[PDB]
Amino acid sequence: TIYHAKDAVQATKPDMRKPRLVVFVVGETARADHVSFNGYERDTFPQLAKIDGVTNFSNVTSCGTSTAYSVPCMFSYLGADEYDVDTAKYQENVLDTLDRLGVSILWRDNNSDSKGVMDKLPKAQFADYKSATNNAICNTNPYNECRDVGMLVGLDDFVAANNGKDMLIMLHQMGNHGPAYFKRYDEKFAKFTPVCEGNELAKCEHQSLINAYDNALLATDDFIAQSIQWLQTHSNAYDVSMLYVSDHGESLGENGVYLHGMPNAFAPKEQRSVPAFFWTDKQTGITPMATDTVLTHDAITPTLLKLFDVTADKVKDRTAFIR
Repeated sequence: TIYHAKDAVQATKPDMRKPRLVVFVVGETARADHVSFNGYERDTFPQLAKIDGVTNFSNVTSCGTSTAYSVPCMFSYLGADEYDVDTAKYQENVLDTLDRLGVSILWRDNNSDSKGVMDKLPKAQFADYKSATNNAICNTNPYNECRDVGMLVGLDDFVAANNGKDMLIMLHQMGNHGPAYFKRYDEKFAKFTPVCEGNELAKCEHQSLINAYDNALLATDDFIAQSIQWLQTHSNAYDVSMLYVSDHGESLGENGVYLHGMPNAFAPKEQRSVPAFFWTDKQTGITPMATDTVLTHDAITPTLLKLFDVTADKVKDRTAFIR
């Protein structure tokens, strides 16, 4: 494995200050321009809007347009202009660094898998939440599809087993994954009707396609809010923060393009303009950058290092989501 941060050091330890507990929601297929906070005409994030201390970032560009390309890039040290999807899984990434420095790393996945990111770490630190063998929240819809909120169940058991350590929990969302947006949310989120079903996206009425997409964002709004609420139940003993970034956006019929994964060279705006949210408890001393900072997926790795008081020369100058 090719290293990049063997110099990384943790400036303060959880035995000499409050331990730190962070949830990083790795979002899926969410577009920046369908976020209420970014000027969308629909209130797609009602529950997040009621939580104080949430920063919305209005100018975030993803590293790529697919899950397989963007997810490794989000945890990489190389940045988007130097990232190589084909050698990514042999590079030291930010989670390798934090685990080495003693931060407890957990990856729960309701999407696919970590696309190589967790591969160097013990397998017990990755959990498949697409199956009812782990996910207790699957029988809430006619499809029996397991839901992102199920990834929150039993996180206290993980906290208990890591009592007093710093902890970083990745929750990899099913989110807005298509083509079957109508399957991605339970009935209580079916606010926008009528809804496109079936996989022939270009054949649906355009408004019905958007309606299904926006309904899935409502379910993601709920999941993120529930994630912050769960963190709040540990705010006494832990410095708690939540970072959300989507892996890429989605085309919804613009110029006849649907889904995503188009090469960066011809990729439409809509596939790379992603939402990002950051929440932290006022106790932590973490300060967000301005909501309108020009940001990319390159900001993720310095953000996670700063959240755990880790410095690494490779990303010393890099802009993060936080100061």
